[PDB]
Amino acid sequence: LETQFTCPFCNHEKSCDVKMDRARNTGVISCTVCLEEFQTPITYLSEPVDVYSDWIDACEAANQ
Amino acid sequence: MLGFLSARQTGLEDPLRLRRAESTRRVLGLELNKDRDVERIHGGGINTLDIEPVEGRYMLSGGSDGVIVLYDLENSSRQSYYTCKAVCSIGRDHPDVHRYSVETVQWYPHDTGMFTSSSFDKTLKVWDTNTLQTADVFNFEETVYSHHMSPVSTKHCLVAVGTRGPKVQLCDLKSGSCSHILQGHRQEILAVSWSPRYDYILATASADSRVKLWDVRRASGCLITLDQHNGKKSQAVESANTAHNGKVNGLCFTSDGLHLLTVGTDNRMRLWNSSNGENTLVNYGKVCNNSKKGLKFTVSCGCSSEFVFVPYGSTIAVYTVYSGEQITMLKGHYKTVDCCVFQSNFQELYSGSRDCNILAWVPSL
Amino acid sequence: DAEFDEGFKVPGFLFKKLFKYQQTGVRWLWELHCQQAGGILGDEMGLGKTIQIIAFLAGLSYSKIRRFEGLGPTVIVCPTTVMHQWVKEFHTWWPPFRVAILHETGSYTHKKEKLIRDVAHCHGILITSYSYIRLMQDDISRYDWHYVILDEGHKIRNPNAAVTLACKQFRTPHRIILSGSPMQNNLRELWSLFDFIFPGKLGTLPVFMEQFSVPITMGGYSNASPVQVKTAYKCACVLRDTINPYLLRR
Amino acid sequence: MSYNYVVTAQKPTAVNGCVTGHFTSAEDLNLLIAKNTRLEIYVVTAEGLRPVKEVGMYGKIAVMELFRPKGESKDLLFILTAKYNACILEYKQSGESIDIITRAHGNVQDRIGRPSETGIIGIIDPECRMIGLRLYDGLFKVIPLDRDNKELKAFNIRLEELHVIDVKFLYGCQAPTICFVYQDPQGRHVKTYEVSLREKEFNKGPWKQENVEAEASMVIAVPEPFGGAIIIGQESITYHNGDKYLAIAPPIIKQSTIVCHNRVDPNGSRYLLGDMEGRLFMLLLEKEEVTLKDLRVELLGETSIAECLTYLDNGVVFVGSRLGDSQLVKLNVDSNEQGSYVVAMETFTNLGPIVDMCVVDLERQGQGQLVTCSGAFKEGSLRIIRNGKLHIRTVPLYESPRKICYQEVSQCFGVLSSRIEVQGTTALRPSASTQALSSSVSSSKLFSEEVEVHNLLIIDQHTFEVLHAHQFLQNEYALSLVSCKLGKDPNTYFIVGTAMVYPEEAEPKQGRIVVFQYSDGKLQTVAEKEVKGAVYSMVEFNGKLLASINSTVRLYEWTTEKELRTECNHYNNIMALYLKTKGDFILVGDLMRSVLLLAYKPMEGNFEEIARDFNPNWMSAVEILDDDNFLGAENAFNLFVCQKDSDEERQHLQEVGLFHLGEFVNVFCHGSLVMPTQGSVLFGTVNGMIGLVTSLSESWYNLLLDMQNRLNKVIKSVGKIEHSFWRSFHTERKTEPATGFIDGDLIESFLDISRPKMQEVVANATADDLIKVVEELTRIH
DNA sequence: CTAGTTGATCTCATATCAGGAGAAGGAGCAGAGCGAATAC
Ligand SMILES: [Zn+2]
Repeated sequence: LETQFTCPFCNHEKSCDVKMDRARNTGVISCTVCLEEFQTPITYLSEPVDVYSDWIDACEAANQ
Repeated sequence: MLGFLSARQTGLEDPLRLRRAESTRRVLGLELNKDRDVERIHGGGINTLDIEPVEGRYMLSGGSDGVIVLYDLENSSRQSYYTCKAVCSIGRDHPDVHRYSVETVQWYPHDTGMFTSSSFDKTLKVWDTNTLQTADVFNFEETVYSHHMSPVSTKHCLVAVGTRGPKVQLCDLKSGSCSHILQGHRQEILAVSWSPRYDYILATASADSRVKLWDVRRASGCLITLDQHNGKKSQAVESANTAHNGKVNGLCFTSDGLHLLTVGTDNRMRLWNSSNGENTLVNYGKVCNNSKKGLKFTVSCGCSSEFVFVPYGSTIAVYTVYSGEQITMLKGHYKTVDCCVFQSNFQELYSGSRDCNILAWVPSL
Repeated sequence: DAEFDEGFKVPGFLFKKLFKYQQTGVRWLWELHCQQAGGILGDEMGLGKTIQIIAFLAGLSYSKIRRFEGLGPTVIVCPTTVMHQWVKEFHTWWPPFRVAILHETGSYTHKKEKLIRDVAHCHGILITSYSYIRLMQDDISRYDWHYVILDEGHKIRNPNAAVTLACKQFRTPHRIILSGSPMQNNLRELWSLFDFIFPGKLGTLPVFMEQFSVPITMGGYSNASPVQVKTAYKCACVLRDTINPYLLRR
Repeated sequence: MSYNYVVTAQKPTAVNGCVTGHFTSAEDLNLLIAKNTRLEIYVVTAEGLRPVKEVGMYGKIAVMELFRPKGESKDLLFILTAKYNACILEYKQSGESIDIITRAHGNVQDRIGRPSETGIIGIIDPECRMIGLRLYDGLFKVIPLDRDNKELKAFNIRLEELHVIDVKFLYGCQAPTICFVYQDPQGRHVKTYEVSLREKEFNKGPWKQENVEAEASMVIAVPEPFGGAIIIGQESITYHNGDKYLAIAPPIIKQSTIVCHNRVDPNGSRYLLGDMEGRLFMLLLEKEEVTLKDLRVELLGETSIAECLTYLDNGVVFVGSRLGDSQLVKLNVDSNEQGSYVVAMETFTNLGPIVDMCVVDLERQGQGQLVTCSGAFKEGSLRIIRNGKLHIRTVPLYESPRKICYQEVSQCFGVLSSRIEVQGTTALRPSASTQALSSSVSSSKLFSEEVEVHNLLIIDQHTFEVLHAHQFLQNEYALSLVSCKLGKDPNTYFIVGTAMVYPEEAEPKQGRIVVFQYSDGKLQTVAEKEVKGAVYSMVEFNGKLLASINSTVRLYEWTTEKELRTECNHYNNIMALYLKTKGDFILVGDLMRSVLLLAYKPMEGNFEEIARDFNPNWMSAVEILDDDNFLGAENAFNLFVCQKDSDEERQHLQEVGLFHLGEFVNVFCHGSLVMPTQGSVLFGTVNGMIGLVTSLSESWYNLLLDMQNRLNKVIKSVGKIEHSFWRSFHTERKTEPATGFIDGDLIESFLDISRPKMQEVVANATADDLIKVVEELTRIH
C-alpha cells in the first residue's frame, strides 16, 4: 500500500502526504503542490489509504 | 486635499496631480471592506483571479475544486452594502469542467467575450463567455503551472504556457498551433508573463532559479537571463546567472513595462531593468513565500507611486516598487493567500486564498 | 534605389535586374532578417534562388545595416558540383564581396584553417561542401558566422545524419535553405529542415510526429473513418499556417 | 442617443507658453504665444505687438519651441500637442496669403507609459540635431532632425532615473548633451548624458552627477561663452560647468519659488526669473577673462503671476500669465522711486481660471451677463461679460475668488474669496476683503508659513464695490455658496458651506453651514449648523437646502425656528463634489464615480438612487440639460452626456455622448449672452475659454455631422491633425471617437472658406442653404 | 609536374510451503549531561 497519493485536485502523482494523529483520532491528507488539505476521523485500524479514501469520497459527495 | 481641489480649479496643478495623488492616498488607505461582500461558491481555495481589462466589471476566479466562477463587481443595488454576485459558473455539473484545480484564469484582452483557463488536468481551455462553452482545448503532456496572453498584442494572439515540462509552450489561438516551444530552462516553469510594453517579449520563471526574457519571434533562444549580482560572480553560463537562490515562482511586469518584479522561494523579491535584466538592487526585505506552484501577484496602476501587492503568508504585503519601502499588511485571510488582483479604476483589491474566500479591500473614506 | 519600410537600400542597378517574384523573395528574406529568423526558399528549380540570395546579401552589405557594420562573415554550404558557379554569380552581381571557396581544388594553397581565419577576419563570403562542415564541424564553427545558407538544404532531410548535426551546430539566427522540395518522403524531413532554420518553432520531433505525421497519413487512406480524415485536414491546416511565414514556395 | 452642439463663445486667453525668434521672416522678431489651443504670431515692432497671424491648433499646445536647422533661412516651429501630435511648421507668406505649412508631423504617443509628474518636457539641441521629449517616466524620446523626416520617426532611450524634474540641452558640446535634475530617495541630483543617435543611447556625460538642493526644480542651459548650466531651487542658485561650482543663496528669492526664466542676451549674461508671487528678478552672470566669476540676483520688480516670460528687445518683456492678464512691461535702467524697474506698457486681458460664474440679467434687459470669478491669488478679480464682440469689464479683487452668486432682492453679489496672510497674521497686500466699506468676523461657538483667510464679499451689483467683507473663522475654508430663500419665510439668505482645514489631516472632519442675511448694509449671521465634514457643494432644492458633506448628500429643512434640520441622507458616494437639480431629481457629481441620478421621493421623505454611471470618470463639473440628459466634465478635458436608459440594468446611465473639449471645465450654468436649438448651457474653463452647449434635433444633427465630415475632408489642419482624433474622447485608460457632439468651431469655420471649397463641401442642398444654417447657428453666441 | 584508372571504405537510401545465518542500516526510546532560564 503506497503512502504517497495522486491529488484529486491537481493530479500530481505522489504529491499527497498523510499524517496520522492517533492521539486525536484524526488523519490529515495534504497535497504539497496545490496545498489542498482534508481532515477525516481515523481509528487504530486506519491507514493512509483509508484517509485518501475518505478524501476522495468527500470530494465526490461535495461535487454532487 | 482642499488644496488639491483648489489647485485643480485654479490650474496651478495639472489634474493629473490630483488624480494620481488621490489614487495613491486611496491605496494607502486600503482596509478590510466595511460594506462589501463577495459571494462564496468555491468549495476549495481560490488559486487565481482576473478582472477583465476593459470596463473592469467582471471577475473570474478559479478554485482548487476545478470550478470557474464569474462575478459581477458592480453594485447594481441601491444600498451601500452589496455582495459581488456570481453571474456565471463552470460548476461540477458543466460538461467541460476542469477535472483538477484551475491554476490560472485570464480574460481575453481587447474583448470580454472570451476567456481562458489552465488547470493541473493538463488542459488550457478557451471559453466563449456568452455561451459559456469551451471554444477550444489545448492538451499538454504535463501539468500546467501558469499561462498568460499578451495584454498588448493586436497582431499575435499567443498564449504562453508554463508546465512542469522544461519547455515554454506557445499556443496560437489563431489557427491552433501548440507546437511552438522555447528551450533553455531545465525544471518546471512556474510563471510566465508577457511584457505590457513590447509585443513579443515574454518573461518566464522556472524552478531552476532562472528568469529568461524571450523575443518569441526570434530563433536564437532567450534574450536576457536575469542575474542577482549582474556579474560579480561571473561564470560560463551552465548553472550561474540565477535570478534567485530558490524557485522563481512569480513574475510581474510593472505598469509601464520598464521593470520586472520576480518573487522566488528564497524569500526574496527583486526588481530588474526589463531592457537588460540588470538587478536594480531594490531591497524589499524578506518576502515570505514557500509556494510550490506559481504565485500570482500584481502591481498598482494610475498612481503617483507604483505599488506591488504580494501574497505574504495569510496576508497581502504592499510595497513601493522603486524604493522597496513596506507600506502595510492587509490582514484578513485565515489561510495562505494564493492570488491578489488589483482593480485600477477604484484602487480596489480582491484576494483569493486557501480558506475558500475572496476578500475585497476598498480604500477607507 | 528601392527602399523598404525600416530602410534597406537594395541598389537600383541590381534590384531592377530581378523579376517580380525575385524582388518579393528579397523582401521576404529581409523581413526574416528583421525578425532575426530563418526560412526556406522552397521555390522549385529553375526560378532562380541564388540570384535572390546574392541580391539580398548585396543589399544588406551596401545598406550597412547594424553588431557588424553591414554584412558579416557568411558560410554557404552547397554541393560540390555548384560551388564554382556560386562564386561566379557573386563576382558578376556584386564584385566587392571577397568570395572564397574551401576545397582541395580551392585557391588558397596553404592551410585551410588559415583560410577560415583570414576569410572571417575580412567578413568574407565562404563556400564549403557539406562534408567539410561535417569534418571540421568543431573548427569551422568558431568565427562568429553571420549567415548560414544551406543550398540544396534537403541534404539535411535526415534528422540523424552527421551532416544534420554539424549544420545545426551553427549559432547565428540567420539560417536560409535553398531546396527545390523541403520534404521528399515524409514529414521527418520537414521537421529536420525547420529544426535547422528556426530551432524552436516546430516542437521536438516526437511531439511533431505524434501531432502531425501520424494523423495526416492516417487520414491519407480512403478507408479512414470520417473522424480520422477530418482530424487530418485540421492538423494539416495547423501545420500549414504554422509554417506559412517561414517557407516561401512558388 | 443625444444631440449636442458645442461652440466657443470666448476663445482661451490664458498663455501657457511664449517663444520668440525669427519665424515669419529672417529679419522679423516674432513673438509666438500659445494660448491653450490658439497660436498667436505677432511681429515685435518698435512699439507694442502687431498681430500677423492667429491659427487654431487641433490640440493643446504643450510644447512650443523655435529652432533653425542648418541651411534654413528662418526658424521652424516645433509644436507638441497634449495628445502627443508633433509637428514642425514653417511660415510661408505669398503676398496677402499666409500659410503655416506642416514641414513634418507625426504622433509620438507611447501605447503604455506613466506620464511624468512634472509634465511634458520638450527641448531641442542648440545645434538642432534632435528633439528630446520627456513624456513618460524612465523614457527619453528622441526625434532626430539630421535625418530629415516627414513622419517624425522617434526612438526611446531608457533613462535609469525615473523621477526627472527638469532637463535641458547643454551648449558648446560636441555631442548632444542633456543635463537634468532628478529625484531619488537619496535626494535631488543633477546628472549629464551625451546622446548618441548612431548608437541610439546615452553615454557618460561631460561631468558627473552632483547632489543639488532638495527643491532644485529648474535647469538653465547657459550659452557657449560660459557653458554648463544653472540650477535654480527654492533657496539657492548654483552654476555647474564640471569643475566650476558657483553658488548663491539670495535671501530675496526665498519667499517664493522661481517658476519661469528667459535669456535676455544671446550670450546669457543676463536672465529673467519670475516667481509665483509675481516678482521679476534679473540673474546676472559676471564674466572674467571666458569663464564665470560670480552670480547676482536683483529684484527688477513685480508683474502678473508669470507662467512664462520672454525678453523681446529694448527692455520690453512679454510676461505671459495663466492666472492673470498677460503683460508687456518695460525694464527701465533706473528705479521708479519704489524700488521697481518694471513698468507695464500694455495689458492683454485674460479670463484666468474661471472657477465660478453666474448669469445675471442685470440692468433688467433681455440680455444675459456673465459675472465670473477669474484669476488667482494676486490676479483674482470679477469679470463682467456682455455682447456689445464681447465686452469684458474687470473688477480687481487682489485675492482669489472661489464662488459667486447673485441676490436680486438685495442688489448684490455674494463672492467667496481667499487671501494669503503670512504670519498673529499679516496680509501681504491690501485686498478687496480688507477694503470693504464695513467688515465683520465670525464669532462661532462651534469650534474651540502662510495661511488662507476666507471671506464672504457682498459686492454692489451697480458699482461693483465691496459693500461688505465678512471674514470666517481661523483656518476655515469656505467651499460653497448659494443665494436662496428656504422653507416658507420670505427672507433671502447667503448660505455658505465651510470646512475646518488643519495640516494634521488629509480630509476635513469638521465644517459648518452658515446662513447670513444681508440687510441694511449689514451681514447678520442668521443661523449655523455644525456638520461633520467639508460642505463641498450646496443647492436650493424645492425650498430646502441640499448639501454634500464629505461623502453624504443630505437634505436640510428650514424650520419655523430658523434652523437647519436634517430630513434625509444618501451615503453611496466617494465624495459628492458637485450638485445640480431639476425638479425632484438631483445630479450628484462624484470625485471618481462620475455621476449619480438621485431622486427625492417626497411622499416618503428619502432619496432614491435612480441611476448611476459606473465608468470611472474624474469630475470637474456637472449639469442637467434636459429631463433625461446629464452633461458632465471629466478632469481629462472631456465632456460626456449620460442618459437615463429607455430590470436592474435600468440603474445604468448610458454615456450617449462623448467629446474631447481640450479644456478643464470648472462650472456650467444655464443662460445665454444673446437676446433652432434647445437650451443653452454656458461653461467656464481654466484657460479662460467660455463655451456654450445646446441640444439639437436629430435630422439637423445628422446634417451637421455630415458637414463636419465634409469640412474635415476639405479644411486642412495646421499640424495635419485629424479632427476626429483631436475631438476623440481620451483618458489614460480609455479612448473613443466623438459621438453626440458637433464641434461648433469647425462648423462656423464654414464661413471662412472660399466658394469653390464650399462647393467641395456641398457636393451632395445648395451652399446658400448651409450658409443660412451656419449663420443661424452663429446667432446663439 | 600531372591528369586518368583502380581499389578500399563510408554513407545513404530504397518497405512493410519444509532455508538459514550473519552483517549493515535505520528507528525509536532511554537516559545522561550541559547550556540557558526562571525564581526563591
Ligand atoms: Zn493537489
